[PDB]
Amino acid sequence: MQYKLHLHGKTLKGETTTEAVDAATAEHVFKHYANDNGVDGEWTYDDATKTFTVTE
Repeated sequence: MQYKLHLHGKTLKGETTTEAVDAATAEHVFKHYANDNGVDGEWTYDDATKTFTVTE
């Protein structure tokens, strides 16, 4: 299943996706991706849109 990530950092904004078995594991993948790209902030998830958000 596909899950989305919305990045809202001061130096990086946009969207990516990942294919994971469930949302909980998609979360950790995204959190790593955010971290490897210098985005550190508050995380929320919205199941209706299958979308994670990280905000700096």
